[PDB]
Amino acid sequence: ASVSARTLHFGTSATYAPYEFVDADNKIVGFDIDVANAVCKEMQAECSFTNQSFDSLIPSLRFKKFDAVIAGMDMTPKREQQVSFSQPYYEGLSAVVVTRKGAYHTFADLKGKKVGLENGTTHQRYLQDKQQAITPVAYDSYLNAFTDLKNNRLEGVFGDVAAIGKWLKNNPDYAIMDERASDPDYYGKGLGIAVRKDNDALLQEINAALDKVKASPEYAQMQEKWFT
Amino acid sequence: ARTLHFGTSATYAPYEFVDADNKIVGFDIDVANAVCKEMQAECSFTNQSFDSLIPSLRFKKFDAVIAGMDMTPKREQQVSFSQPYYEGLSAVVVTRKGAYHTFADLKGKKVGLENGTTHQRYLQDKQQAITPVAYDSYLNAFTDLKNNRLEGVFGDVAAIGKWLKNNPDYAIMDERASDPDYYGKGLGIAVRKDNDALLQEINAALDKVKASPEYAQMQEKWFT
Ligand SMILES: NC(=[NH2+])NCCC[C@H](N)C(=O)O
Ligand SMILES: NC(=[NH2+])NCCC[C@H](N)C(=O)O
Ligand SMILES: [Zn+2]
Ligand SMILES: [Zn+2]
Ligand SMILES: [Zn+2]
Ligand SMILES: [Zn+2]
Ligand SMILES: [Zn+2]
Ligand SMILES: [Zn+2]
Repeated sequence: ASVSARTLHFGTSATYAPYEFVDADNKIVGFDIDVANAVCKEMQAECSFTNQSFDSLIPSLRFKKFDAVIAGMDMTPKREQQVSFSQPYYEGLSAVVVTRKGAYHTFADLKGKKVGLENGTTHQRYLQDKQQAITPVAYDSYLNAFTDLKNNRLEGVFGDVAAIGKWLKNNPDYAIMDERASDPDYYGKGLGIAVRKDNDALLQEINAALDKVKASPEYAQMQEKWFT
Repeated sequence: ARTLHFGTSATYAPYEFVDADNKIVGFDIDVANAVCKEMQAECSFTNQSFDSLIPSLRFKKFDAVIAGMDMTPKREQQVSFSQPYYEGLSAVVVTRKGAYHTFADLKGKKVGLENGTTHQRYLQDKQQAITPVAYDSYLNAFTDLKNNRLEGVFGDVAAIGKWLKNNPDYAIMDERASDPDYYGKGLGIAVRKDNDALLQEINAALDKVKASPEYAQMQEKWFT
């Protein structure tokens, strides 16, 4: 007596092209969206997305506001204490600073300067722990961070290379800084889909679906589309 | 520190084949090597006919098998498979260009394939008016086709497509087979049923490999 296909409710933060972002007609799109839709199709489910701040996603997941989270989210040990992750669906990569082109080369060069980043991220934890001479400025959206960079309120913005690279396409006055951050205490954990801790049946359905999606020519094409 | 011994059948470009330097190469070779790297293991290959791989795996001749092998129900009774590492796709016949259009047109004719394959079982069960000619090796089947001893060779679209690139007198037949009862299961790495510790390591390795940009590049190398 069901009157619709099962619907899997995903939480995300659509501030982060090419992983997830909002297009011209206010629709959520990106690599993660294509992945989640493909997973839902394998599960014979419809997909629903809720867009909210990145730092609120794990808490809302735990509060049962949605079934799963996909948001370019590294499977860190800290997050693994709070949620259950799927198998990695994509690799965790190196973090970069974007600054005015030629203005900074290294983290040392940023001594005493303001660098914007997102609340709740690997990037925030890395800068706070390992680059204490730099002032981290927390935002609930990389979009506000970029605005503040362009208005000279910040000297840099620190995030995933794909996201920064994407932003740079429309901002040639800026450049990825030479020194990158790769510390494996912070970086290199794969991207995962998160579910609540006591939700193994759903998690294993998601894993079984990812096994299939990741073996598909379409999944190679998703990477080609979003990461080239 | 460790070696993983794979059994394969290097008769099936681009999955696995012998190149002009007498070395075994291909998509499956790259995948198995990547799996071995994640497991911090050396990679070793044994080359033998496709229909002997599973009996040999059970006999403990090697640890695993990778050979563009579909994960069929009949095989799962005999061995354990990893998660899929590539999709099982459509099967096609190659013939002299324009000579045949449908399986119906091949009535009472000889069509080559490897023994023990999905393609064999589909022909025998679904195209009984066609004579199956079972080979140990696709290489020999192709040779017979060029020598007019067969009317067609029946196999996976990538392998047939790859052979075609150097044989322009031939063509993929109009009617293709993708019957879900024989095709579409997905390719697996096979291990022995009582070797679940090894199976779990390979699955954990594949989880990482399949999440990698390198694995997308592998497909772009071998399938485009
Ligand atoms: N949708 C987003 N805003 N994602 C931000 C992710 C940043 C980084 N990859 C992390 O795991 O913390
Ligand atoms: N290495 C080979 N000769 N592989 C043949 C595979 C043919 C077919 N995909 C099967 O599973 O039966
Ligand atoms: Zn729900
Ligand atoms: Zn749109
Ligand atoms: Zn917040
Ligand atoms: Zn798994
Ligand atoms: Zn061995
Ligand atoms: Zn034989």
